[PDB]
Amino acid sequence: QTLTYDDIVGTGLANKCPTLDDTARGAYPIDSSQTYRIARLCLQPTTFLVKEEPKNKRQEAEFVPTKLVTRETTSLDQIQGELKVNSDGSLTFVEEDGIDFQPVTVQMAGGERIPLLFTVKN
Amino acid sequence: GLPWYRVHTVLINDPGRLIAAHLMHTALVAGWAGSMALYELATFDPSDPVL
Ligand code: CLA
Ligand code: CLA
Ligand code: CLA
Ligand code: CLA
Ligand SMILES: CCCCCCCCCCCCCCCC(=O)OC[C@H](COP(=O)(O)OC[C@@H](O)CO)OC(=O)CCCCCCCCCCCCCCC
Ligand SMILES: CC1=C(/C=C/C(C)=C/C=C/C(C)=C/C=C/C=C(C)/C=C/C=C(C)/C=C/C2=C(C)CCCC2(C)C)C(C)(C)CCC1
Ligand SMILES: CC1=C(/C=C/C(C)=C/C=C/C(C)=C/C=C/C=C(C)/C=C/C=C(C)/C=C/C2=C(C)CCCC2(C)C)C(C)(C)CCC1
Repeated sequence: QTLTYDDIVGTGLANKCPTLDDTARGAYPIDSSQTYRIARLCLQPTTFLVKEEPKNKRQEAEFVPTKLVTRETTSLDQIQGELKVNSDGSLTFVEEDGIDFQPVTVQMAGGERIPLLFTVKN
Repeated sequence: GLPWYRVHTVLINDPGRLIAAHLMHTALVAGWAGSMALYELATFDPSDPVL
């Protein structure tokens, strides 16, 4: 509902994006004569996977799971940009601004730490 | 006096100190297992169980 800062603070919910009901399976029409924008875009990671370094023999490297160690600090949100209607009818979003990066450290088996700039900049 | 090669004969009729020496031997052997494992873990490379 209309929760408040003091409802939320310290709970870990500030790092969660909003959600829609099991029942919001409708459809939003695009009036091609019209102009649009993403007024808020929010991305919340739930898993980080790192590709492993296959040995000189190799055969194939897989993406292995990793442990997040930097806490509920990972989400991208308040992102804005304009949703254009192209001429073949496709929709293209063009980011302008937003909190569009989070530094993040996850940890691979054996103890190797892997920082990354989780971002959608531009 | 006892020769050096006979010092531990003092336990032959002292069942408690015999148990105390046997406990210390056991303690040292379990100790060794622990330390060997930690040294091995500090040096083991698990990235390639093939080659
Ligand atoms: C399981 C091992 C063990 C046990 C339970 C005993 C038990 C006993 N010994 Mg025996 N002893 C041992 C090993 C052992 N000894 C070894 C290896 C030696 C040769 C040094 C002796 C020499 C010895 C003598 C000469 C005498 C005893 C005596 C005794 C009794 C009284 C305790 C005493 O005076 O200790 C003395 C023993 C020690 C203090 C052992 C010191 C050895 C150290 C801990 C080795 C450490 C090496 C060093 C730290 C290296 C580290 C690694 C390196 C890379 C730096 C008791 C029944 C006494 C006794 O009753 O006589 C009747 C006695 O006079 N023992
Ligand atoms: C379970 C094994 C065991 C046990 C409990 C004993 C116990 C005993 N032995 Mg026997 N013995 C054994 C195995 C064993 N022995 C084996 C395998 C051999 C052949 C090598 C002998 C040969 C032997 C002889 C020839 C004599 C004894 C004697 C004795 C008595 C006095 C020993 C003493 O004070 O040492 C004191 C020893 C020291 C102070 C220092 C010795 C340092 C050695 C040379 C190097 C140490 C190696 C290091 C600590 C690592 C341990 C070895 C490894 C196996 C783990 C005691 C009742 C003596 C006896 O009969 O007296 C009545 C005696 O004369 N034993
Ligand atoms: C009540 C029956 C009973 C049981 C269960 C045991 C059990 C044992 N005796 Mg035997 N013993 C008995 C009666 C018993 N004894 C009688 C009536 C006598 C004549 C008085 C002896 C005399 C005797 C001697 C002289 C020696 C043993 C030893 C041992 C141990 C050898 C293996 C070892 O240390 O494992 C490794 C140990 C562990 C994995 C730890 C187990 C810890 C257990 C759970 C005990 C925990 C605390 C407990 C209250 C201590 C008393 C237990 C019990 C031994 C009385 C083992 C625990 C030897 C010993 O003590 O070795 C050091 C030894 O030298 N026994
Ligand atoms: C089945 C396994 C087993 C058996 C039967 C024994 C038996 C024995 N050990 Mg124990 N030990 C074991 C495993 C075992 N150990 C393990 C796995 C470790 C961990 C590494 C130890 C660590 C250990 C220590 C630290 C000590 C013993 C000691 C003893 C002896 C105590 C009785 C005594 O006075 O002997 C009388 C001594 C003899 C009869 C000498 C026997 C010689 C053996 C065969 C070794 C041969 C010479 C040796 C290889 C030379 C080493 C040179 C090196 C320094 C470069 C006895 C012979 C104690 C000892 O020797 O006290 C003096 C002692 O201090 N042991
Ligand atoms: C945990 C690790 C700690 C390890 C503990 C260290 C080991 C402990 C000490 C062991 C050293 C033993 C030395 C005792 C040696 C020593 O004390 O000898 C003399 C000694 C005489 O003993 P008796 O019965 O006369 O008793 C007199 C007492 O005072 C002895 O306590 O004989 C014995 O020990 C019998 C074994 C003879 C051993 C013979 C060795 C002679 C070799 C000489 C020739 C060399 C080669 C040259 C020719 C090419
Ligand atoms: C006290 C205590 C504790 C702790 C403990 C510890 C810390 C221990 C340690 C222990 C250990 C840490 C031990 C180890 C051991 C070792 C050993 C005992 C070794 C032996 C060796 C030898 C015997 C060798 C020999 C040789 C040589 C040298 C050369 C080559 C050849 C041969 C092999 C012969 C606790 C807290 C728990 C509880 C309470 C009490
Ligand atoms: C009650 C009490 C107490 C007690 C104490 C104690 C009980 C202690 C113990 C102690 C101990 C009991 C000690 C130990 C030590 C030992 C040592 C010092 C050893 C060493 C070893 C080594 C040297 C090894 C090596 C190795 C091996 C063996 C194998 C692998 C590799 C290596 C090389 C690592 C106190 C005082 C606190 C006070 C309070 C009260």
